[PDB]
Amino acid sequence: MDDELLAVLGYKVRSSEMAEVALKLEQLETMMSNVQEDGLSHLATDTVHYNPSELYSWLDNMLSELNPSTRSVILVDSQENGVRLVHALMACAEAIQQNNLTLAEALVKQIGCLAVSQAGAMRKVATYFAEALARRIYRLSPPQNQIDHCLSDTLQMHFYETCPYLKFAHFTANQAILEAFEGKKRVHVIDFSMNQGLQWPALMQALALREGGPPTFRLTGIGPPAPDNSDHLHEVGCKLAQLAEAIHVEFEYRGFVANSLADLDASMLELRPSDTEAVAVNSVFELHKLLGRPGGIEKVLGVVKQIKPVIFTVVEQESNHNGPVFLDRFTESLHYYSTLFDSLEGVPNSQDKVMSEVYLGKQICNLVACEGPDRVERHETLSQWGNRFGSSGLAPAHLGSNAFKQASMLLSVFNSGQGYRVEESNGCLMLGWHTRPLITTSAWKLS
Amino acid sequence: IESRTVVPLNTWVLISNFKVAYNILRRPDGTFNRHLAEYLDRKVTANANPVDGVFSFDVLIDRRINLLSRVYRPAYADQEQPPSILDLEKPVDGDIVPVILFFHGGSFAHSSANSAIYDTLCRRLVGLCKCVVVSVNYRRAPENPYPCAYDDGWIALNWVNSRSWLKSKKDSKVHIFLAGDSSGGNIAHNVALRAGESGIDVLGNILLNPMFGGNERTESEKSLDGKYFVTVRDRDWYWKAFLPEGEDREHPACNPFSPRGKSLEGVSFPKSLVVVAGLDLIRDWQLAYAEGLKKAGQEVKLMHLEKATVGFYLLPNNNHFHNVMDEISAFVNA
Ligand SMILES: C=C1C[C@]23C[C@@]1(O)CC[C@H]2[C@@]12C=C[C@H](O)[C@@](C)(C(=O)O1)[C@H]2[C@@H]3C(=O)O
Repeated sequence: MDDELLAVLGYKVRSSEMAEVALKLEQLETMMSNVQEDGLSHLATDTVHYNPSELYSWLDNMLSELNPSTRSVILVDSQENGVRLVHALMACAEAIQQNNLTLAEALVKQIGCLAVSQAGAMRKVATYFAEALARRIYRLSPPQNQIDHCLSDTLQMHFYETCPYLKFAHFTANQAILEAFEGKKRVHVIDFSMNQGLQWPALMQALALREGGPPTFRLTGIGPPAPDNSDHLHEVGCKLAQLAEAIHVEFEYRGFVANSLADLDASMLELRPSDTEAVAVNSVFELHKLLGRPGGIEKVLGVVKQIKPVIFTVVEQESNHNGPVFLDRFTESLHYYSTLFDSLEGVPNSQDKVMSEVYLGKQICNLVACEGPDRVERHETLSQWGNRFGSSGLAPAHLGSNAFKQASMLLSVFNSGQGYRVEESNGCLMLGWHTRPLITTSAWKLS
Repeated sequence: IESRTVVPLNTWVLISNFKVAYNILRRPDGTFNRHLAEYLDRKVTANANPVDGVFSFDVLIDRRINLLSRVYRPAYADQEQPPSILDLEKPVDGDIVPVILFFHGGSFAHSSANSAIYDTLCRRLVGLCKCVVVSVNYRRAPENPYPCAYDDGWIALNWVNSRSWLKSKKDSKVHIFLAGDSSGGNIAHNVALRAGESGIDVLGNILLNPMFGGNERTESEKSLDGKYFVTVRDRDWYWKAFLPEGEDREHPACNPFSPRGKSLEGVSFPKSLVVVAGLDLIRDWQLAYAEGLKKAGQEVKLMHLEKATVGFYLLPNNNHFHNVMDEISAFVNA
């Protein structure tokens, strides 16, 4: 097993390989004094590093290349009236948990009163949470209480414009996909969250100017049934095919309609033999929705294992919201959403900002009021997702520093490169407000 | 070969890895590989659930400069469920409660307040000295040169002083201790020097291998040149990257006892505790600093460890660690 002291410092080195690592460091130091300011620069700029925590493998790469729970909380120092608001919110939630309905409506009215005199992000968070608790309180005995929906079409694109969460996710997924599409003749891409298809044009454009020629590109899209009863996937395919005629590469499209992902099968996708065409699976904010169904995520993971792809990109939200106790989930969501609402304060006022705020409010309302299979906002953390994936036959695909650099460069254009910071953990990436990780991106592969 | 006989194997591995990495991130022109440095840095996150009697959380004390701070406090004795946010700033209890304001090292370039090496050092300080620890995330160089770091330290000191739940129930005042290591010693010295004329009262200073220097070469530099994980060519790189362009190493930020500095005689300076490593490169400069403090009339205790190197306080597997921790605990709770 690993030695304890380095394990707590942040370096995974086994106790029986201490002498080997020391000798490797001594060898690396020797040939760094003979090499001039050229070699060192060649290691600084050209070569790419993988898994810096594993000292043994990192040192091997350098040597061979040179000589060929935990709940984080952030307190913004701008609150001077919100203490009463948080007391009222917690009291209302506790009263709900103990069947104290009349007290709950009393506190809801009190919350409505106090939030009027406040300002900033806390007022919006309080308003949305008060509405969520009122909707919760509207579910006693009357069996005629409807809900809302998720218009992920006109709102998610507005969120894309407002916020860097989708751009960062798309960029990292595209960087990971391209690295695994080197040397292959024909490629195939399966998307579990086709939506509007605003991440594929960039990937195709980057793939066309490659050293060797643009490979054949085939794309299969899966989406929920349309709200207005139209053929949106056909239109998306038409635009993508039109954009693929200026890259000197073939293009194919396919549309799929399914209420969930648990009813899909590997036979419906019409997969060509793997030896002649690679397959890539992509998912952006679409895996946590199957946590409510009992046995849907295991079915989807089994289908993915049967597909046998070369890479599997997953982007999710980094927070624990699947706790059985209502109070703990309420507190966690309260803090996470408070931090997400405080990060959109410096953005200039625009219609896109309002639309993203409405999207977040709908998320809060669905996460709090609804219970059972109707609840789709079941977020988890990196450890939980890794435990879920590890019992299926998937291995972690450690991302490269080059992606770190590109993500940081693309993140410096937003708010003059302030607030948002990238980090790394077990071969994964994280986009967060200062020291609070909000969304993680990871890639997996067959074991 | 000589370094392997004065330190344990795992400390040697850690320090050698740090030196090799910082070798490959340094460029002769003067620029720094910031993106690669952040990729290679190992960090942790705040955790409000008490682990081994300590919990922590982050505070954003200034937004115009993105100034962060991590606060560590001991676990509550009268609270079964994990703490939340209303109880985070809960008024402390006891007659006297120390507050340690900590600045991390790294020659104004490496590491950060959220790094695991300093999160562990601060947790051990809380566990042993039994007090409150506030870690500061100051601006690094060469992106932000002199004096961004002293300004960040001053703002953090004002924020710590102005709090009301950090006070004491004996004299309605806060007990503030300044601490640091490597560049943290320099920051603490300058923050105390600027705090002596503002009115804020500081109880003491804790300097763990402070990073000072001058213009003339000492015998320690000639003899220990690059033989104990510290060379002279990289000391000049760090001093050039931090000090303003066109200034030598006789600037007051480098040599406190320089002809261009103000005398410490007749000036309100707190009691100090200087820890000096015998086997480090810049040993004579630290001893000269302690001698100057003694001569100026200020109180100062010198702890010279004859066989200690840099980074002897990052692992508990040596004998200097316990001695230094006991001395710090007796220094604070006196
Ligand atoms: C280039 C450097 C800078 C070191 C010394 C070293 O020679 C090797 C690595 C640095 C360092 C790493 C962590 C600690 O903060 C420090 C004081 C140390 O012992 O070693 C750090 C120390 C420093 O920042 O002064």
